[PDB]
Amino acid sequence: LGFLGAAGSTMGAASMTLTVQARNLLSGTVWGIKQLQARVLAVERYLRDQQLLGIWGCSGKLICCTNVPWNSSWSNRNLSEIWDNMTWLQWDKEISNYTQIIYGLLEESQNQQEKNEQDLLALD
Amino acid sequence: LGFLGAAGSTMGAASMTLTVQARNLLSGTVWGIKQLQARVLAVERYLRDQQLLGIWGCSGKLICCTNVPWNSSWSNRNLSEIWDNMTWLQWDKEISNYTQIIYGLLEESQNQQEKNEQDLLALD
Amino acid sequence: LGFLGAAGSTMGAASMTLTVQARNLLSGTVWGIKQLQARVLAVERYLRDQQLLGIWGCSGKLICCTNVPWNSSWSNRNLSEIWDNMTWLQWDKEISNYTQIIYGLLEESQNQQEKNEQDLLALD
Amino acid sequence: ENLWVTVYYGVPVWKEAKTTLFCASDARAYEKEVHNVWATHACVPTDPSPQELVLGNVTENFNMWKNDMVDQMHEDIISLWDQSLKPCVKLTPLCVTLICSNATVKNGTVEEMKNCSFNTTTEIRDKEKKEYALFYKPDIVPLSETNNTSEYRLINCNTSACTQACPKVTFEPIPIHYCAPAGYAILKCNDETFNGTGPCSNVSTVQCTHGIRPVVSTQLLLNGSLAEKEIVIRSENLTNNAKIIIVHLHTPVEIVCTRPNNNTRKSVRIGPGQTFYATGDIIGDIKQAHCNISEEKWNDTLQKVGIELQKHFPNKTIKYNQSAGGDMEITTHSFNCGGEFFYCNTSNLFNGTYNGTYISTNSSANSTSTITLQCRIKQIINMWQGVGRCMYAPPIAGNITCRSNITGLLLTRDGGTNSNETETFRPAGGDMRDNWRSELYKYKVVKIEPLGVAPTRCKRRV
Amino acid sequence: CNTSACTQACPKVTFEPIPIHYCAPAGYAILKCNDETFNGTGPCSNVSTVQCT
Ligand SMILES: *[C@@H]1O[C@H](CO)[C@@H](O[C@@H]2O[C@H](CO)[C@@H](O[C@@H]3O[C@H](CO)[C@@H](O)[C@H](O[C@H]4O[C@H](CO)[C@@H](O)[C@H](O)[C@@H]4O)[C@@H]3O)[C@H](O)[C@H]2NC(C)=O)[C@H](O)[C@H]1NC(C)=O
Ligand SMILES: *[C@@H]1O[C@H](CO)[C@@H](O[C@@H]2O[C@H](CO)[C@@H](O[C@@H]3O[C@H](CO)[C@@H](O)[C@H](O)[C@@H]3O)[C@H](O)[C@H]2NC(C)=O)[C@H](O)[C@H]1NC(C)=O
Repeated sequence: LGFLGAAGSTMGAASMTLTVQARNLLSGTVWGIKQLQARVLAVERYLRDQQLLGIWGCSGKLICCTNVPWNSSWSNRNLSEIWDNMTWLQWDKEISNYTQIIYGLLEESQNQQEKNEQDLLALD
Repeated sequence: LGFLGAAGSTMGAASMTLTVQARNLLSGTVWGIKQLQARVLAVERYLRDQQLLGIWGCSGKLICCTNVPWNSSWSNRNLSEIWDNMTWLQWDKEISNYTQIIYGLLEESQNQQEKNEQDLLALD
Repeated sequence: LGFLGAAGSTMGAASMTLTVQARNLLSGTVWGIKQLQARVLAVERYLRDQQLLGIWGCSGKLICCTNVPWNSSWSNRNLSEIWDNMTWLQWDKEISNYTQIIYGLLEESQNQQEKNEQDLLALD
Repeated sequence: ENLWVTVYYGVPVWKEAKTTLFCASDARAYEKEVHNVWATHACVPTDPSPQELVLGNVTENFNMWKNDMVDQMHEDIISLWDQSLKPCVKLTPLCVTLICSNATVKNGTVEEMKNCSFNTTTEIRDKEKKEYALFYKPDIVPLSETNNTSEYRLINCNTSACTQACPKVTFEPIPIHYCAPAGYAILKCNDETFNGTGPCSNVSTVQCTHGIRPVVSTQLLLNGSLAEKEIVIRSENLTNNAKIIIVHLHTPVEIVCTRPNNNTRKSVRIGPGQTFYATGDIIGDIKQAHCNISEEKWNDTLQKVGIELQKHFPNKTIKYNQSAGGDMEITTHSFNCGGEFFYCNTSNLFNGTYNGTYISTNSSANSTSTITLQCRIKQIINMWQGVGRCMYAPPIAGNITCRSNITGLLLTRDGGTNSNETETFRPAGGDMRDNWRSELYKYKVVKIEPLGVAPTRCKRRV
Repeated sequence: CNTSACTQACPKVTFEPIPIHYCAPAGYAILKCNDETFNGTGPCSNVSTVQCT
């Protein structure tokens, strides 16, 4: 399936082969400052996602359950309609509006959960 | 509290909102080579902390207990005087002298602890 | 032992002090675009190993057991002959041919293993 | 029985590979100004740190003629010289004719120079004035196809317009330290008997190479490093006689060169906001520039080279001859004596033969006696290609002396003769890589490959 | 012509003093002495932080 063969196929199909896309953030050697600009832009853009996914406690690579529940008003759908027939490529378009509150919740939930790993370790 | 609103407040207050400061190592688009230099410097400086904190086993984001004890000669204080009234900003100045031995201990302790994860898994 | 003093010594000796080599990916301040090119090249090269070792589930720093068994045809050796007398520096030369299948196995095994962390957590 | 694959990172493993390398220089040079010089102006300050660390046991191979580091140094030096010649005046009005007095002497045996006269622009574009300036003879070419004695021109204005070197920036050989970037390393062949190829017995690692002096000479190697043991001969090949053969001495030979003439600078204005410098007058009497070398020391040195060179020409003689003639920029030992580009006839040095037995420094008529060489001086210097070539070296007042050490030779060999032992060696040179290759024979760059694989008795916990 | 050759300023480019904002890069910060009685040295009493002057 390579770089984007999983696109269009169902979300169940695209749930696998994520590693093929994660491995594809290298390219190029340089003439002029334009290509060097491209290299630095790519590195910064990758680290943006890397250091942002990590803040949610998802250091376990690239599929990561979180404690936050799903507010059904966002989709108003059953798990079959979300997953069995739809594709990721349009699902991103459908979910595109609500992202800020979701990211804030994922930030704060792990921000407050992290201290409890100290609290349930200091008894000894 | 944003970038530095927690500064000056007590270390207990500043223990929270660490995620707000970790999320603030991204900026800029370029004219000339000076701004490009700034971008590369920022990326290298961030990765230095990222890849140095990791060697101490602290891949669990940004609060991380370890096994090395407090040599009381470093501060000569009770946990209340360190924490309940003092602020991080002056605490860094007070602790600024002793850092090399602390970093060496934090390196060697995890260097020798990591093999025991093999040793207590090779029995099977 | 520093940067490369462990070279030539046995693999058992070189198994320790890995942290000394991991800490040695910083250098330089710049005249001209050549040295800036060197900096960007170094950063990209480091991240290539960092984000490739991560795909194998080895976020536990830098020694990481995997579930893939060793096909004895690759070496045809006992654990004593591999480890007690040989050195890493020649072992890399000896193993240099077979790397593609090893990396593919190490990728696919963790790609299929990660979902079971959801499956053995969805019962609740 | 059961063994599972484990991945190690931070491994001590490497490959020899290509990369760009930093400058580096000691801290004392940074007291000086901008553009004076590149060792400060275009190169990073660096204490030679971290210090040298010897490796306890390494299996290693080397080759110094295929090393890319010397080619990188060549590229750096040429492209940096091109940058350094940018901010200075490019002359150009001096392509006007020179009417030069037709002096004649009864073979004075001291080069007279030619005193010339020409027109130059005053402080207005439109009004002109006559000027005069003494020029060294080799840089001045007759103009007419007929037998005219009156008119002349500069040797340039047929290839390109030369650029005056600004006197604010010097030419001294400040040492350069070459440092590899992060992720790479330099492995130093610490063996004392290494001869330029094959395996080394003893290796070390150093972050920054120490003390490379960019000093340029054609035949003799000046102010270089000294070998730890016998006077090793080095060559890429000896079936291919055309391969230049590099000799690296154990002990030095002192050489002192000087220009007794007391020249005086002149200031000639050339258009708005720039000046052309030339020799205005010679104070005192006229005399001859030269180089002096200790006599018995050179004799002993050239016999000591023979006892080592003997082995690869086993049954034959070690006999020496002058260079094979040709262009004066090729045949002569050319170097800079602190501002003046000397060109020395070396024929006094290389004349003799050896018969296999070492001989003492006695008897001696007087140990203070010295062999002397005769050298000319230029100002229009054509040395490298693609750098914008010709550069006009400005004059320097007073007198000069540049006492230095000879620490190597560059030689060339003729073909076989009559199945006879008198095949002879000649000085030669001109490919600058040979100069820098004599100092980089120790080092080699590597790339660290810190990720590796091996099995052990440890499944994953999952 | 006694010093150097002067260069005409092209009339297409002006000389008006358009304001400039100085912004520190990532990892850095600017602290603004918000005190109204500051006299060019010593300690400030009230401080703020701003990304761009
Ligand atoms: C190199 O050659 C140049 C010319 O090719 C020569 O420069 C000329 O030198 C003369 C002599 O100094 C200059 O003329 C002098 O100008 C002064 C001005 O105050 C006059 O007083 C002098 O008059 C006396 O000398 C004349 C003979 O030179 C007599 O004819 C006269 O009656 C007086 O006795 C004299 O005119 C002249 O200006 C320069 N020319 C230029 C272009 O500079 C220089 O001297 C030569 N140098 C060497 C080392 O050979
Ligand atoms: C200009 O010419 C004068 C005289 O012709 C030069 O003077 C000579 O300079 C050398 C420099 O090495 C002097 O060397 C001496 O060396 C001994 C050690 O052998 C030392 O003890 C002395 O203190 C001295 O430095 C030499 O004595 C001196 N005089 C003579 C007659 O040779 C001068 O060097 C020339 N200037 C330039 C810039 O070249």
